[PDB]
Amino acid sequence: SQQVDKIKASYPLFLDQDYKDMLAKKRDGFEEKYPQDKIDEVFQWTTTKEYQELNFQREALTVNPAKACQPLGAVLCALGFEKTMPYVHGSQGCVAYYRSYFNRHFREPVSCVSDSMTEDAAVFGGQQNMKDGLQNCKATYKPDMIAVSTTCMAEVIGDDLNAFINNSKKEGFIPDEFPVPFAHTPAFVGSHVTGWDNMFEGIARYFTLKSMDDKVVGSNKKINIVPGFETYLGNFRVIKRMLSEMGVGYSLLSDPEEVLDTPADGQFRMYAGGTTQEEMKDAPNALNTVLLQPWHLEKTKKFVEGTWKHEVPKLNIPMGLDWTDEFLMKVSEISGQPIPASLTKERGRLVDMMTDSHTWLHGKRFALWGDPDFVMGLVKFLLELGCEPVHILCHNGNKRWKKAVDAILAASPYGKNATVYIGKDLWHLRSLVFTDKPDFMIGNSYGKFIQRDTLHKGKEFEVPLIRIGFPIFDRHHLHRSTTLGYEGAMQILTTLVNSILERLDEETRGMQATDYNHDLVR
Amino acid sequence: SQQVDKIKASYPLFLDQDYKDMLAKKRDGFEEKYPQDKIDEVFQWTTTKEYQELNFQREALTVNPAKACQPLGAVLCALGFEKTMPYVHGSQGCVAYYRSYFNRHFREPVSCVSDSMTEDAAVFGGQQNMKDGLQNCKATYKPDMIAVSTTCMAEVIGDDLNAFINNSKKEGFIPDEFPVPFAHTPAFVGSHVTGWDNMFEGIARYFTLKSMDDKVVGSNKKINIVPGFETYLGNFRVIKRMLSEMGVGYSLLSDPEEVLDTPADGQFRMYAGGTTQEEMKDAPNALNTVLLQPWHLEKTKKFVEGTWKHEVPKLNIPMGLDWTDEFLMKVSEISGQPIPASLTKERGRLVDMMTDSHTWLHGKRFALWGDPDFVMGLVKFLLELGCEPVHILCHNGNKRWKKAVDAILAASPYGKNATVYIGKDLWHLRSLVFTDKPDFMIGNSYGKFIQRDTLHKGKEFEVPLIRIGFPIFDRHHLHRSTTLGYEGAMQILTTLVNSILERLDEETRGMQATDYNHDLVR
Amino acid sequence: SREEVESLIQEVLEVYPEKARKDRNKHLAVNDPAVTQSKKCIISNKKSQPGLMTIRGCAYAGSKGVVWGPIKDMIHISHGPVGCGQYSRAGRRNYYIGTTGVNAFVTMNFTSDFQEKDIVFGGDKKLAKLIDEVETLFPLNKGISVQSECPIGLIGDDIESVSKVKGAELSKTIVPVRCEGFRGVSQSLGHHIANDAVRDWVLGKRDEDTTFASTPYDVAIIGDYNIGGDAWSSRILLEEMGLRCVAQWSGDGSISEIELTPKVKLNLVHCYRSMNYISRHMEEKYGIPWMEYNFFGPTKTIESLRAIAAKFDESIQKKCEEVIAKYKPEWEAVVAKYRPRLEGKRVMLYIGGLRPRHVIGAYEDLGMEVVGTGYEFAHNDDYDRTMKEMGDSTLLYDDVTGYEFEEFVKRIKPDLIGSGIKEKFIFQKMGIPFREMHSWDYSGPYHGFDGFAIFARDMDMTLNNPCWKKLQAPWE
Amino acid sequence: MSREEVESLIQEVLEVYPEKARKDRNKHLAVNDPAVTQSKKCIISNKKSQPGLMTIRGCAYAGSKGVVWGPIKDMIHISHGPVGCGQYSRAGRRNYYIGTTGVNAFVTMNFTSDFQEKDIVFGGDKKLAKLIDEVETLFPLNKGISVQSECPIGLIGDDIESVSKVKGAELSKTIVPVRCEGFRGVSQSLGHHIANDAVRDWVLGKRDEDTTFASTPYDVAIIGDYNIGGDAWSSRILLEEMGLRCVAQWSGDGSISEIELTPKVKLNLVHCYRSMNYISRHMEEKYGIPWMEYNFFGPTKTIESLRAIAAKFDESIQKKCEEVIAKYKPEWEAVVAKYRPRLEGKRVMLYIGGLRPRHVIGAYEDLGMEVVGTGYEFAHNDDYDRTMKEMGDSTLLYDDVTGYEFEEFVKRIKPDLIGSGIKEKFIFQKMGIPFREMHSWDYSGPYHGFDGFAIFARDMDMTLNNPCWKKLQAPWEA
Ligand code: ICS
Ligand code: CLF
Ligand code: CLF
Ligand SMILES: [Fe+3]
Ligand SMILES: [Fe+3]
Repeated sequence: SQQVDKIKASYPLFLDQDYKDMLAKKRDGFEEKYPQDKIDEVFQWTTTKEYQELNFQREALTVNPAKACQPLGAVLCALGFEKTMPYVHGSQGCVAYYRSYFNRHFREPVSCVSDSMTEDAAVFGGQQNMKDGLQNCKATYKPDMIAVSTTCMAEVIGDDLNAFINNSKKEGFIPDEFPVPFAHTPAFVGSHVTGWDNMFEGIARYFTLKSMDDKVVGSNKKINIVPGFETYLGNFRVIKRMLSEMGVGYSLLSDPEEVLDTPADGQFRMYAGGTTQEEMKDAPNALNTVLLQPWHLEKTKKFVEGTWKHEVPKLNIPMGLDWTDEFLMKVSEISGQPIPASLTKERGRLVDMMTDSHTWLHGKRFALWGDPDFVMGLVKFLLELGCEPVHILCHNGNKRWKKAVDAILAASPYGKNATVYIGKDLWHLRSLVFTDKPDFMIGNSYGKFIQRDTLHKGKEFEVPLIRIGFPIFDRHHLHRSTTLGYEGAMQILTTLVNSILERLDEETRGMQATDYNHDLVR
Repeated sequence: SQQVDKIKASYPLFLDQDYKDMLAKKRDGFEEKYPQDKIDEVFQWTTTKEYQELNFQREALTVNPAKACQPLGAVLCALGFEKTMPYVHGSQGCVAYYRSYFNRHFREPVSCVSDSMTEDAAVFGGQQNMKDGLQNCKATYKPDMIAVSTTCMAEVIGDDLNAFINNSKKEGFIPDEFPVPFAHTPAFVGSHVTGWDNMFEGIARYFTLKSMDDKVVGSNKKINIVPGFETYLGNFRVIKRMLSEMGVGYSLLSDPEEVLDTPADGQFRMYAGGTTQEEMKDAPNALNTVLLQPWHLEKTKKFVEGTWKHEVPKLNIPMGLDWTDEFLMKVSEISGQPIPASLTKERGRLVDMMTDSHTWLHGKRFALWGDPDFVMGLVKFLLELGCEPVHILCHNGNKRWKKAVDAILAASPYGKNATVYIGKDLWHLRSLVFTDKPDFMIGNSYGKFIQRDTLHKGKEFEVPLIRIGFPIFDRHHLHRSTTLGYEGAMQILTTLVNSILERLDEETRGMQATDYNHDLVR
Repeated sequence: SREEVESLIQEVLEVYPEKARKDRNKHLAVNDPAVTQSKKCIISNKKSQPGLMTIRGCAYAGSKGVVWGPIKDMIHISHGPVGCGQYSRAGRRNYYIGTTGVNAFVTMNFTSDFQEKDIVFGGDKKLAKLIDEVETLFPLNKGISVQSECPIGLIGDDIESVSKVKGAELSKTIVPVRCEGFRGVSQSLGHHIANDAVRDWVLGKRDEDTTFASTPYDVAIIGDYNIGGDAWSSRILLEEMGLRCVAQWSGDGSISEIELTPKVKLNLVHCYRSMNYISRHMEEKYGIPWMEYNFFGPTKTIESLRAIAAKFDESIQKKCEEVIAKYKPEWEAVVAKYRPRLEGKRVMLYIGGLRPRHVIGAYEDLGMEVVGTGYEFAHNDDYDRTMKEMGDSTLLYDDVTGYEFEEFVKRIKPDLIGSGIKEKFIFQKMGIPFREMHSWDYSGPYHGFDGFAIFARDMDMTLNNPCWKKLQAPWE
Repeated sequence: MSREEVESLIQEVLEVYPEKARKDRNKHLAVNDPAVTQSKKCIISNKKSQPGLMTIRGCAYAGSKGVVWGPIKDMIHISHGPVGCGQYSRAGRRNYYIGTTGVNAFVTMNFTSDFQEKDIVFGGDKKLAKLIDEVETLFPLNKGISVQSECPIGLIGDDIESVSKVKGAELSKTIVPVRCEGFRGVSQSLGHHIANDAVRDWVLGKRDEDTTFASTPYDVAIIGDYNIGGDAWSSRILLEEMGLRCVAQWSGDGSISEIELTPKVKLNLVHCYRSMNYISRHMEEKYGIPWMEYNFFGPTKTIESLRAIAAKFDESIQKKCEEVIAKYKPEWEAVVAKYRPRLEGKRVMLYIGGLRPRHVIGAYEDLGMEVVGTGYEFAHNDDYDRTMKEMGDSTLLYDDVTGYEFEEFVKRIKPDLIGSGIKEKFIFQKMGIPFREMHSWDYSGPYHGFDGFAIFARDMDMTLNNPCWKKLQAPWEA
C-alpha cells in the first residue's frame, strides 16, 4: 500500500506489517532457513579469536578482495592523455565492468573500447579484431591516440600485441604515424596498479625509445611528474598548484583531471585536457622525473633511469607533514627554485591545525587499507598526529614494502601496537576489528559491510568507517577531495577529528543517561 | 576506579556501577527530584502542538536566542584592518566574552581590549578610562590604529565617544595623527551584525568624510567589496580568487582572513594582513561599492551612496547558482572585464554536481536559521536543489526582509510548505521540529540540543543537525569552509547529500532487518 | 518521422568504415505496423563490431551477476583472476533477506584470485582446496556454484570433475558453470549456460521427493531478480489474489525454493529472455505450463492479474477483482497527481533484454510516449514482442553503439532517457533528464501497484527538476 | 632562573608602559621569598585593572551567573538585560549535571529578557514580571528562579528586588534577585560575594524551622566544587567510601533543595576558598557549622585531605579512610610509574582564576614537574598567603597579568608547558609551547580525586610529548 503524498521506497516500505508477514511466510514455507539461534550462534563464532586463526590459515580462497585486476589501471592511465582512447584487446565484458566501476566512483562518463574477442579468436588469434577494431575506433570516436592493453583471455591465448598493431598499420587499417602505444596487462599478475605502471611505461617507450639520440637531460628545465594510479581529482590539482606556486616548470605525465570533471553545460565532451603526445616526446629532456607513488611504478622507474638517464629521487608519496616537506625540498634542489612564502605559510597552517586537534586525535586506534603508497602515506600521517595505525592491510602489497612500513612504525612510539598485513583481504580484516577492536576504519566503501557486521555484535563493538581511498560508491563527490600535500593533510586531519567528535556526540546524546558529556564546546 | 592502560574520561567513567549507584543515592536522598513519570509526561507535553501555541504566545521571555550583541560584530569588523586593535569602551567582562566566543569558533588568538569602566565611571563617565586606555594600548601593543566601540553600560550613561577621543588627543595621551575611528554599538539595538555595520561606517567616515574634494568616482578603476559579518575564511578567499580570475581590480574593505589564520611557526603574530588605511582613503575613487550582505549594511550603504556617490548595485548575497551568476554578471558590467572561461567551467561543474545528486536531495525538508543574508542565500540554494526549506528562522530579521524571502519562496514549487519566522528563538524552533518534523536542521552548534530533544522522543523522530553558520564550537576547522560562490555551493551540496546518505546508511545498518537497502552504490 | 528517421539512420552510419556500416545498418529499424515479423526488419543476437564501444557485457555477467548471484544461501565462486568478482560485487540490487556472512552471501565476493602459477599448472587443485576452506569458514552455506571466468576454459581445467568429486566427498551441491566471458556475444548466452547448470545440477534432486504439500494454487515467479524489491512488490499481489508463490527465481531466492519449483502448477515468467529456457524444460519434463506477464504499471499489472487468475478457478478470479478494487484508489491518485506533470513528454530507452519493451505501458499510463527503444542482447522473439508495444515510426536499435546513441539523441531530442550507468552521465551533461532503468537509480521497486507510485514519483522528480533550467550560463 | 634574573625581567618588561601603568603593575608582580610569609609585604591584588592593557579578567555577572548560580540545575536563571551576556556564557563552562534538560533541569539553556531600547527607556520591571509568568507556563517543573542582573539594570533604576518579592508571593516560588551587574567590582570575584549573599538572603534560610531531615553524625557538604567535567562526582565517591554522607554539592550538579539542606550538616568541606568562603563563614556563625579547606588535586594532596577530614570524626571513619587510601594506592602508583618518567623535570607556568593557580601544584609535583610561575586573575591577599606556602622559592608571581606581560615572561622563562585559559591557548601553541586549558580541562576530565589524577597525568603527557611540537620550524628555514 502507498499514501500518494508520502511515497515509500524499498526502505521503509517493506517494513509495513503486510510485507513483514509475507516475508515471514516465504521463509517459513519454502526457504528451509536455519533456525535463528543457529544463525546467532555461528555469527558469534565468526567474531572470535578461534575463527580468526582458521581465517588466517586460508591459502586458496579469497573473500572480499581489496584490489582489482591490471587492465583497470591501464585504462585510467590512458585516460590521462590528450584525446586518447583506451583500448583493451580482448573480451568486451571486461570493458563494461571497467567503465561501470569508474563511472560509479567519479560520477562521470568513462570512455573505453573493446575489440570484442570471442571464443573463435581463441583458436586463430585476435589479429583481425585488432585490425577492424583500430580502424573502427579511429573513424568513429576520432581520438588522436589509442592506448592498447589486454584482457586475461588475450594473455592466455598469447596474442602478440606488437605484431598485431604493426600489421594493422601495414595492411592499411590505420595510418602508420597514428600513435598506438601498447602494454600487456595480465589480470593474473599483480593488481590494477601494475596495469597502470605497465601502460605508462608502454606509452613512454613508444614516444621516446627510438629518439634518444637528440635528447639532453635538463635541456627543457622541467621536472617530470608521474602520479600513478590516482582517483582524487584534488591530488592532480594540488601537485600542479604547488609547483606553479614555486615557479617550477613541470610535465604531469598522465593527467585525467579535466576529462573526469567536464562541465554540464549542454554538451558531452568525450575528451578534455590531458598530457600531450609532445610532452611525452620531450620528457627525456627534463631535469629529472619524480614518481609520486614509487611502490607501484617500478617498471616505469627502470625505463626512465635505463633509457632517459634520469636519476629518479628516492622520495615517499607526498603525504603528511614530513613527506611533503621532503618533496618540496627535493623539487627545490632540482629546479633551483626556493620554497615560496605561500607554501611555508600553508605548512604552518597545517601544523597549527595539528596542535589545535591533537587532544582528540591522540591515541586513536585505526584499521586501514588501500594501495601500498597510499597506505604508507596514511600510516606516516597518523603517526604524525599521535594516532595508532593498529591494523594496516595492503592486499596488493609485497615483502619489501612491508619492511619499509615496519621500519616507519618502529621509529615512533605510536607504532608499537601496529601490525602490517600483505596478501590478506577484507574478510581477514573483519576478524582483526573483532578480536583487536580499533576506534575507526579508514578505507573504501567495501568497509561499510564490516561496520555493519561489528554493529550486529553490539553498539559497544561497532567500528565506524571513514571513507578515504578507492572506490567510494555510497557518498557523492568525495572524488573531488585531496589527500596529498599540506592541503590533503589538512583535509584528512579535519575528516578524522570530526569523525571522532561526531561519534562522541552520538554516544553522549542520551538524555539524562550520557548527555552530561554532550558539550557545546569541544 | 581506573585501569592505567585504559584511562576513562568523564564519558564513560561515570557509567561505572559505583558512580551510577552513587548518583542514584544523591538524587534520592537530597535532590527532591520530580518522579520520572512526571518528567516524561512534561517532556512529551513540550513536544505537542498545544505547547507550541503557548510557546509562540511569549512576549517577554527569550529562550536560546540565535543572535548576539552589536560589539561582537564591531570587534570582527575592526580585526579586518591592518595592525588595528579593536577597543570596546565600557566594562571589561564584555571583552573577555567577545574574545572567548571567537576563540572557540576560529581556534585562534583574538586580540581586543577594554578600558575597564567600573562603578565610579558610571557616575562621572569614562573620559579618564579613554585617555589612559588609548595611551596604554598604543604604547603596549603598538597598533597602527584603534577602532573604538562601546559596551551597553557606556551607552546607557551617555559617554560621548567623539568628544572623549578628541580630548585624549588635545591632552596629549595619543598623537593627533593617530587614527582612532569610533562607532556607538548599543547592545540593546539590533544584533551583532548591526555592530559590524556601525563599526565599518564609522571607519569609513574617519578616512574619507573630510577629504572628498579630490576624489573622482572610478579614477582608480577598482571595485570596493564590503563583506559584512563573515565567519568563514573560505568566503573571504573565494571572493578574492574570483575577482582575480576575472582580472578585476578590487579593494576588500575589512579583511581579517590573515589575522584569523596565522601559521604556527614558533612565534605569535598579534596582527597580520588586513586592509590598509591607504585602501580606505582611496575607496571613494573606486568605480562602485558592492555589498556582499546588504541586509545588515544599511548604514554603510547610505554613507557610500550619500558621501562617496557610488550607486551600490542591487545584488543578493552571492550564494547558490543564480545569485553567484548575477554577482559575476554585475561585476563584469561595472569592471568591463568578461567572465573568464575558468569561472564558466566551475559553474558547469557545480551544475553537474546538482544533476548527479538531485535524486537524493529532492523534496528533503529542512529547518534552518542564522543571520538574514546567510539564511536567504541558503533558502535560495535549497530551492535550486529541489529541497523544501520548511522552517526558516531569523531571530534578528525584520519584516521587509521576511517579505523578500516570502517572495522568493512563492516563485518556486519547493516553497509551498515553507514559513519564515522573524524574532523567534531556538525554543520556538524546537517546537516546530516536533510538530512539523523536517528531515534535517541546518544551523550552528546550538542546534545540537534540539537534535538531542528529538532523539529522546524517539529515533524515528530524531532530526540530525548539519553544521553551517556561526558559531560552530563542537567540530574542528569548519571555519575554513566556504559558503559563497560556486565553490561554496559545491561544498554545501556535498555536505547536504552526504548527510542524507549517512543517515540512510544508519537506518539500513540493521542486519536482517533493514540492511536489504544497505546499498554499496548510492 | 518515417522518412526523417531513416534519413537520420543513414547520416549516422556515414562515419563507419564499410564493414561496420553494412553490419550496423541491419541493427537499426523504424517500426512499421504492416510488418510484424521482426526477422523481416531487424537482426539481433549477433557479434559486436570491434571498437565501437558496445554497452554489452559477457556471459559471466549473464550467469554470475544475473542468474546465480542473487541465490542467497549459496556461495558463488568467481573462478579466475580477481577483476570479475570485484567489479560485480554488489553492483546489482537483487535484494534479499538474510544474515550476510553467516547464512546469506549475495553481496560478498568469493574468488580463487588466479595467479600466474594457476595459469601454468591449472586451478583445479586450488579449487578443491578453496571448497574445503569455504566449508570450514562458512558452515551454514547450502551449496556452492563455480562461475568460470575467461581463463578457466582456455587452460583446460576440469571444474566438473572437481565438482563431482568434492560434491560426493562432502555431500554438498557444487555447481560447475561454464560461463567464460568469451562464450557467446553478450550476457544472453550466460543466461542459457546458467539455466542449463540449474537444470543439470540442482533442479532434478527433488524428483525423488514428495514430502512437499502441494495446493492447486502453487506458482513460481520465474525471472524476477528483485531489483529494489521488485519481486516482493509482485509476490504480495499474487498472494493477495490467493496464490501461493513457492519460489522466486532468483531474486531473494533460496536453493530449496529452486528445488521445490518442479512441484508447482504454473510458472509465471516475468523475464522471458533470461529464463524461457528453464521454463521450456520444466514444461517438457514435469508438465508445468508457463505464461509471460507484466507488472510494470497499473494497466499491465491489472491485465496480468486477470490473465493469471483465469488459469485457476472462480475463487481466485474473485480475489483477483478484490485486489484490483483495493489498489484502484491508490494508483489513481498517483496518476491524478503525476500524469499532468508528465503527459506529452517523450522518452528514449536502451536496456538489456526485457525492460526496453516491458516498461512502455507504465510510461503510457503517465501520458508519456516512447519514441525510441532498444536492447543490448535481445533475440528476434523479443523484438517480435517489441514491435507490438512500440508506436508506428518509432526508432529501434539493437546493440547500439555509444556514437549511435549520442547521435540519435541529438536529433530526436527526447525529454527523458532511461538507460544504464555507462550512459547516465553522458546525457546529463547534454541537458537531458536521465533515469537508470537497471538499478532504478537506487530507488524502486517499480513492479506492481506499490512500484508504480515510486516509478511515477521518480520520473517526475527528474524530468521537472530545477537543475535542467540552469545548464546554460546567462552569459553563455 | 635566579631571583636577580627574574627581577630584571620584571623591570625590563615594564619599560614599555606609560608611567602610571608602570607604577601600578610593578605592585602586581613579585618573586617568591621563603623569608617573607605575608603577602601584605610582597604583592597586592584585587585592584582595578588598568585600562587598555588587555586583561584576562571577567566581570561580576560571570562570577555570579557563570560560576555560582548557573550550575544549580533545577532552577531557571534569567540573564536580565541585553542579549549578549547570556549568549556568550551559554554552556561555556563544563559544570556537569544529571537531569532532563528543558524539563526538570535547565543548566545549558539561555533564558534572557533580551532588552530592547524600550526596556532601557521605560525600565524592565514590567517586562521581568511578564517573563516570570511565561517561564511558569512553559517550564512548570522549575523549582525556583534567579534574576542575574546585567550592566543596564542597576544603571536605569529598575527594582528587581520588588518584582522578586511580589511575584514570589503571588506564585509561592523562590525568586532570587542578584545585583551582579558587570560594572560592579573589579572582576568575577565580587560576583562570587554578591552571589553568596543572595543565597544567604533568599534561599539558605527557608528550612530554618524544619526538623524533618534525618541527620547522621557524618553529614557533610561539598562547598565550592562546580563539577568541571565531573570533578565533584569523583570527589564525592571518595568521601562516601570513607563513610560520609554528602548532603549537598555547591553548586556543581546541585539542586536548590541540596542548598536548603546544607544548614543541617556537621561539616562544610570547602574546596574553592575564594568563591565560597563568604557563605561558609556565615554558616559557622549562624548555624555553628565548622568549615575546613581541602585539596583533591593529586594523590599526595587527596590522601592528606582525606585524613584531615577523617580526623574530624570518630575512629570508624578514620578506619574507612585508610581503607580507601589502600584501595586506590595501586592505581595512582601505576599512573605515576607510567607518566612521571615522561614528565619529570619539566617546568610549568600557570595562570587561572582564584584557586587552581595554587591548588594544582601538588599534582604536578606528584609527576615530577616544577611550577616555575603562577598567577591569579582575581585573587585576594589571603589567596596569595596560601600560595607562598605551595610555591617554590624564586618562582614568579603575577596578579591580573596583562597579555603583553604573560607573553614576555613566557619568551624569557621558556616553560615546557603552560596551563591557562581559552584566550591564551592559541597564542602559545603558535609559539611552540604545549598548552593545557586549566579551566575547562580542555574538554577532558575529571581531574579531582584519584580517578581524576589518572586523566590529569594522561592529559599532560599527551600534550607535552606530542609529535606536533617538533614540527614547527620548516626544515628549509634553518
Ligand atoms: S535478467 Fe536481464 S540488463 Fe531480464 S541481463 Fe540485465 S534484472 Fe536488464 S533489461 Mo541490467 S533481461 Fe533483468 C536485466 Fe533485463 S541485469 Fe537486469 S536491468 S529483466
Ligand atoms: S569477459 Fe567477463 S568480465 Fe571480462 S575477464 Fe572475461 S569473464 Fe571476466 Fe575479469 S579478470 Fe580482469 S575483468 Fe577481464 S581481464 Fe581477466
Ligand atoms: S560587563 Fe559583564 S558581560 Fe559585559 S554587558 Fe556587563 S554584565 Fe554583561 Fe552583555 S550585553 Fe553585550 S556583553 Fe556587554 S555589551 Fe551589554
Ligand atoms: Fe558528474
Ligand atoms: Fe588555530
